[PDB]
Amino acid sequence: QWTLEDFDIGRPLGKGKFGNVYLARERQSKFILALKVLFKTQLEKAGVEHQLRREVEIQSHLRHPNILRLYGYFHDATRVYLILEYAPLGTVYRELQKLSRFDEQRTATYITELANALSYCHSKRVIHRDIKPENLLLGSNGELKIADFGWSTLDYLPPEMIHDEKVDLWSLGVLCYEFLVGMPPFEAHTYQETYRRISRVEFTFPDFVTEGARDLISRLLKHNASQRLTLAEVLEHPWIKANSS
Ligand SMILES: CCCCNC(=O)c1cccc(NC(=O)CCCCCNc2ncnc3[nH]cnc23)c1
Repeated sequence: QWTLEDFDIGRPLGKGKFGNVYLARERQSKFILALKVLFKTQLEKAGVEHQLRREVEIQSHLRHPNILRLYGYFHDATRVYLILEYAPLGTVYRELQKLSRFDEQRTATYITELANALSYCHSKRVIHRDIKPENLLLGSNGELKIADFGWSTLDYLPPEMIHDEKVDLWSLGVLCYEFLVGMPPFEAHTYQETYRRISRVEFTFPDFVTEGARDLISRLLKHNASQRLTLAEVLEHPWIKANSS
């Protein structure tokens, strides 16, 4: 039975779609966490109030080092509060912008962590949609954490979304490419060109992308969703094996 006065509120972490997220301390435990505040009126205007309840119910049963932990949740009358794990090292997107690109070791390790988290949920009959780098947070140990509401931008959508269990495989291909190159593979100057690139699966590798990486990405980025390299096969990939930590 959590209440708002059980928490001391610190700095805002960022503005979002339905509200704000803050650094916070639970008063009894002195534990550092993130409190996500979502306004009910905005959820009602979008018509996602029931969707959020079902989402939060799923996440409350998910316990994996590479999925952001939901410790609990509560409401008052106008706001919905989510008690979330705090990630001290920020987003993977920000890390990518700072370095411009990741090396093979970091890329393979992130993909392994993603595949592990998605495989864990698969055994619990839980599926994920598209994955964005801004929704991947980094813990103190340098481990990636999936932090979104996709448990059940055009640049990250598969051809079928422009769909069921195989969306996340396309996402892994896009992310692996972006981690190594610094930009998503279907990046274009217009919406129409970006749409065409995705639908026709038209992407190219710069010269610095190694053959092992190219093989992994090409097996992932297929129009035929059922023929995409699966989570088990990704973890078993020669390039992943050789480069993951
Ligand atoms: C899909 C729609 C629902 C909602 N999400 C939101 O409305 C929403 C509300 C507030 C913020 C955001 N996201 C953002 O503003 C993304 C920017 C990143 C902020 C840093 N966030 C965190 N840094 C470290 N540890 C954490 N644990 C949980 N979050 C964090 C999103």
